[PDB]
Amino acid sequence: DIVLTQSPATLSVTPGNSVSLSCRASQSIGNNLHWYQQKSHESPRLLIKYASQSISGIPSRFRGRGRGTRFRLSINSVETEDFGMYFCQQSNSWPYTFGGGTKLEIKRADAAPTVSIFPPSSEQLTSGGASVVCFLNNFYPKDINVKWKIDGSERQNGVLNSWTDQDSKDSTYSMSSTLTLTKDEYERHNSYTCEATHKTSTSPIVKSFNRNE
Amino acid sequence: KVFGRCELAAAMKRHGLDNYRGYSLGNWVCAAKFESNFNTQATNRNTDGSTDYGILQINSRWWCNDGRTPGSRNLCNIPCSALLSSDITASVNCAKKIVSDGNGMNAWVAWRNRCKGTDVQAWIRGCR
Amino acid sequence: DVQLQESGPSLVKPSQTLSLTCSVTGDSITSDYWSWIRKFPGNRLEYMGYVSYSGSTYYNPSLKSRISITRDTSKNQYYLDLNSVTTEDTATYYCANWDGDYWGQGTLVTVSAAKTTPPSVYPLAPSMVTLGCLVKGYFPEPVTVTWNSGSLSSGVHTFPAVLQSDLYTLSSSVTVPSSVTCNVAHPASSTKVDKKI
Repeated sequence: DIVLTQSPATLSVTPGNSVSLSCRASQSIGNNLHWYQQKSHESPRLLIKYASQSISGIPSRFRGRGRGTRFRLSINSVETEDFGMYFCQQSNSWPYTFGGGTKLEIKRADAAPTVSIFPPSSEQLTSGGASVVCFLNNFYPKDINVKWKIDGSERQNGVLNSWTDQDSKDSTYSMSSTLTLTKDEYERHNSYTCEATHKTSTSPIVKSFNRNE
Repeated sequence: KVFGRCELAAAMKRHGLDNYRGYSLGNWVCAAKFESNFNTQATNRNTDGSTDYGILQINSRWWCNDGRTPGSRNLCNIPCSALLSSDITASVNCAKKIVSDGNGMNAWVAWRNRCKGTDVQAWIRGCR
Repeated sequence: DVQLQESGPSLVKPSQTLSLTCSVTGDSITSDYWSWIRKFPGNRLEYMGYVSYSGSTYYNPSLKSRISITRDTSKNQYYLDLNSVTTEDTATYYCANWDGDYWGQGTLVTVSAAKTTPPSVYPLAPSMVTLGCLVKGYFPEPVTVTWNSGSLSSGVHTFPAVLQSDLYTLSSSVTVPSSVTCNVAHPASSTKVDKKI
């Protein structure tokens, strides 16, 4: 059982620069190391086979180097489409083992979140519903913080957050935040505020749903 | 191209065949010697109507597609032309697949008859 | 050319047996070696096993005692059997060829004693205008959410589902010109819901 350790685990690159990814083996594996790319919503994609051999179609900016116990995948002039996880695999001994991965993130110009707040649906309100949704879309860098304040007063107990990885169109991130309440609670208060703190803004980005108004 | 003992040995160690799935380099040098006499363009026709191609005489009914063996299983998913090159790349990748089966290097008759049970390191001793 | 499709349960009960099927179209299964690989939640890939031309089957020592890879030439398919499954065997399973250039789409398998739950679908409406769709309270994963049967896809953001004890909640956004249906499907409960604005 060969152990493969990959390093670094996450790297952020400005498009146009070169990167090198390292895969170390616990025992000599000759040239029997393969490199794969996995993006979002996609099965692993073989990029390099037997550790320097090219694959038809794969950009020549991908290079494989190494033999023995230390190997490397180089991406010269990294482009926007090279975001993803990168895995190394050995085939010299059974069981065939993998590495832990290297996530590549593409650096981009800052983008402000497009915030949209949605009231609880009447269909939801018919049950113990009362769940206000906030969509923060198409923003970079990843650093974001969202606070829900219902009538001016913060609440963080009923909040559920989810976020997407870099998008295949603009290399940005997106987020959903859901404040789940009970219909009683929702009807008793009136204002609902979604606050965001990003690098693109100097004071919080607020989007509010006023039941009264 | 015709290879030398030490030349083939070195190339096969650069192609990571030393201890691939447990088989030392000597095994591959021995097999190649008694299968093609280190000839990269060796071809042998069989009863099937198939052809053996390359340094390791890889069959076209099972491992490669030539367009001349119908019903080939093309287990190495390669054209047989690539096994007739002066570059041993394709022959090596295909032999790695052949040996990754449970039969191992018992898919090469030469190996079974002339290398199994012998000091195959003798085929690399002398080479540096 | 070969096209690969994994098929099997999305929820398996602990201590029971996992069964998967890799259907192969385009070329016979006698034209390659075929393998099974899984990716655990931590993005950790494990090569589970492969079958060769002679019928030799190679199994990961870690799972050797519980794994069986079988073939059916009659149907052009091969199968995976993992016995004594536990909650740590929850993962995405991929069938692929030994060359590693042809992969399947992946099949998510959750190993849990939790019970299947259909999803509740709610609409979300108030330059460009943004609409949404909340798929709340379901098990197991996954669900598929598209907009107008996938025609509206460039401006769609479906968010990965977050677990709440026993149920999953998911959101999906769609951005449309000023100038619309949300289609949600849960295979494990065979529910298909369409909701408009």
